[PDB]
Amino acid sequence: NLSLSDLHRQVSRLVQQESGDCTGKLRGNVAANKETTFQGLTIASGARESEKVFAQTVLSHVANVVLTQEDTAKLLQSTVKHNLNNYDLRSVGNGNSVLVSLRSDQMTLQDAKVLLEAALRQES
Repeated sequence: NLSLSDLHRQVSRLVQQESGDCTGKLRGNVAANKETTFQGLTIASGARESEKVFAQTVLSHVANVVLTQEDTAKLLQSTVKHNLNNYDLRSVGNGNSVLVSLRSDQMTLQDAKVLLEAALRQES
């Protein structure tokens, strides 16, 4: 996905082009941000729209996904390493949590890896 407004713009554009009866196809490419660093920014404070889409996309994929204490631990290191808490975790188990929301519109690729793997774990 992408931002609601751009998604609607891309879709309206295709409909205007007379492909309304056609089914939509969506594919995107993850890119690493080598321009700016992770600083817990929001759109209002400098986060790129694509950064917010990335972060929110990962967030969506881990909705209700159980995070073990090992997962939580890894995120915690990043939190320490960046001296900033980017997650709203809800205690659901002695050592398990659930991510309910983010604290910024940025997410490091390393953190996304941990989270997406928890999602795949629960899946399998």
